[PDB]
Amino acid sequence: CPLMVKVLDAVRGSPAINVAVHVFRKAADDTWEPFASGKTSESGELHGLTTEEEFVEGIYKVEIDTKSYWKALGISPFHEHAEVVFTANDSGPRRYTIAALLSPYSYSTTAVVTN
Amino acid sequence: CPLMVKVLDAVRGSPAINVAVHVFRKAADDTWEPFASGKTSESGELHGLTTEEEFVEGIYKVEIDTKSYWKALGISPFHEHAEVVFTANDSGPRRYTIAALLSPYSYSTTAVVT
Amino acid sequence: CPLMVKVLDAVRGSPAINVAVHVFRKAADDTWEPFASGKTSESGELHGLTTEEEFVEGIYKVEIDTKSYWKALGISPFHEHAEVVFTANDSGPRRYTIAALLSPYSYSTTAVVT
Amino acid sequence: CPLMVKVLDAVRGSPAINVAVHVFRKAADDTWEPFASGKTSESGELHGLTTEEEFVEGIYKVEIDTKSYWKALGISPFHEHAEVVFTANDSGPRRYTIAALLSPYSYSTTAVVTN
Ligand SMILES: Oc1c(Cl)cc(-c2ccc(Cl)c(Cl)c2Cl)cc1Cl
Ligand SMILES: Oc1c(Cl)cc(-c2ccc(Cl)c(Cl)c2Cl)cc1Cl
Repeated sequence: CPLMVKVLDAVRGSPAINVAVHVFRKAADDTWEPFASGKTSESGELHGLTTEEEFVEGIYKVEIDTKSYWKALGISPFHEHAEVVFTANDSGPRRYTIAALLSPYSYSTTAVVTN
Repeated sequence: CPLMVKVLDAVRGSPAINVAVHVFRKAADDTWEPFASGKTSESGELHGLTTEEEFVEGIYKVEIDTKSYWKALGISPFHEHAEVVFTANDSGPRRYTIAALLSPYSYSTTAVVT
Repeated sequence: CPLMVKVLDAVRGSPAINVAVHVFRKAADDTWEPFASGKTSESGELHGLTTEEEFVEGIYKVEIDTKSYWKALGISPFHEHAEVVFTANDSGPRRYTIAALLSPYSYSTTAVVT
Repeated sequence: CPLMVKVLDAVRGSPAINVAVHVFRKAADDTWEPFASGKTSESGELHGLTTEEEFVEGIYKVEIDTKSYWKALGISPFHEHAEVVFTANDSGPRRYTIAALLSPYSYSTTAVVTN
């Protein structure tokens, strides 16, 4: 599992459950093509987005649909979504964990990259 | 000044200076049009991006070129850039401050709307 | 102004106003002595805590009463307060800005030393 | 396992390994008494600090020795340590995960609290 997303809710002190996540890969022309998508589980995690074989070198965008999340909670948040754009696997296969911490007007994102 | 950006460096404990910032507005056809751009100053701030007249309701993207910033410091960064996408909503008089706190493998962004 | 505190509210996207802040210096015998205190202003800032003459090298603790802040907003917080403990080091002319970004179950603090 | 600590390094994009963590409990007089201590593992996690039986209601302070961590890496950091002070178990036993994200001049801490 080379690409994992973990999302926490800083207002409730809990995992952010059912957050939609879309991943895109920058194509040979500089259009973002859809790559994978999913929703966080009860633990706020999203696994199984892709495989080592499919997860080739490139620039990827992970888009976390934070707006829908906060709206469903009755909070009107600032951001449309949180997005994380990174070059992946440019010197060999790595495992990427993209973690995000969400508040209505703020989010933080961190990457843990393992060999 | 309806839109201000402030960028801090969490590694050195200093403003992030000379960081390129590009602002885009979403156009009618799903597409991002250049709207404003600048480089953060010595205090890590960027002002005078736009005016109240010009800054109408819409979806905006603030793109902070964090990669070049870290590269200049000889530190290999994770992100291609930091992006902040938000709807400017205009109901009442509103100043938007977009602040980013930069680390090589992490960033945080917060909006202060006053 | 050698020491400044700024507190932001990540839930409402606003300065955190009227937040009590207490600053302590570590004394000779391992113990924390009151040093300065105040309440953040309408811009979520606290200035004039101390002077250059008084702010000597030492270990300082900045305690931000985040609990009362959230309680006033009817939101149950996790932390008793936020604490920031650092050595003031004085080598060269230095202003310390301590910024805190508050959420009910999380906070971030960063230091800007310029 | 009612109290867990997870520590990440935002400079290296990796878990923060071998970070010393001391936990204190506020005593019947308002002195912090030592409660538990340990070091983060290779995954940046610290488990087994305490048991449900021992982890009674009270105010706890988790102190993360960030200074030693950064010094061992040749970075001179700002903070002496990161500390998280919270009331625990005041309406029944909960499981607490204290997560911290470390940079030389900044850290963030979040709590995930589960039933
Ligand atoms: O800011 C944070 C961010 Cl963005 C993520 C985490 C975090 C907490 C628990 C886990 Cl298990 C992981 Cl992977 C992360 Cl990255 C913790 C903090 Cl304090
Ligand atoms: O995480 C933070 C972020 Cl994203 C921003 C700031 C911050 C520091 C100084 C200033 Cl002047 C401002 Cl407006 C901000 Cl929002 C402080 C922290 Cl701790």
